[PDB]
Amino acid sequence: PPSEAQVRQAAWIARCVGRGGSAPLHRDDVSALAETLQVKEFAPGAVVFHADQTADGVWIVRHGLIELAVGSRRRRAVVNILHPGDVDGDIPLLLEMPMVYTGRALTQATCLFLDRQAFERLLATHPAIARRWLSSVAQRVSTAQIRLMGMLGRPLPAQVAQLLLDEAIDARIELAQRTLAAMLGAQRPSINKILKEFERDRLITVGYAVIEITDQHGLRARAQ
Ligand SMILES: [Cl-]
Repeated sequence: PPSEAQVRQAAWIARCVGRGGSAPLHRDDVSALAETLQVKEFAPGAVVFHADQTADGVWIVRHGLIELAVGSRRRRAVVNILHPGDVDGDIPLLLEMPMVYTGRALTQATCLFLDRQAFERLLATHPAIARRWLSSVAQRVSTAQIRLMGMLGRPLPAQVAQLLLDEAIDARIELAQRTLAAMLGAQRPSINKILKEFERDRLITVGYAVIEITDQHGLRARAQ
């Protein structure tokens, strides 16, 4: 199974994925680039890109969900989920680093692919796209850095509160408790105890696979 450190590392690297306002390409530009971007379709379970391999280029999700995970297929830990509009591959390429997690289609999915040659050509010939990419990279890694900074030295319950608030999409968190624990350098039983307490105080609801935030203001106060 992947070590806690491998899971922690992959999960925080996966928090630098481009999304919404932070995405490196404007939607208008993704459209204009149709003859450069390759359309790639994935059945559920199919690999988009492998861990420990150099990025073949930049991936953009057009529809479906891509799971990001570490560990062998059997002992898999999911560290993040890419939604439509999300972009990955570009920061590792800029760091000259291999991917540290595997992306697998969760649902049927379609991804646009910008190969590394096309990427280099694009930045070299379209200064406006390059300039936006620069602000995007800065925004994405700085946002991750700010989340980490804010949790240092804080008691574990406050860290879990903050992590939940930051992870939430439409007030829902669908990550495993083992992964949440690894992100905080903690053990699953510790996270579970804190989640039970938050549940008793009516801050969250913990279903089978999902945590829902039921009182955001109350949870913010626990984050300190
Ligand atoms: Cl996998």
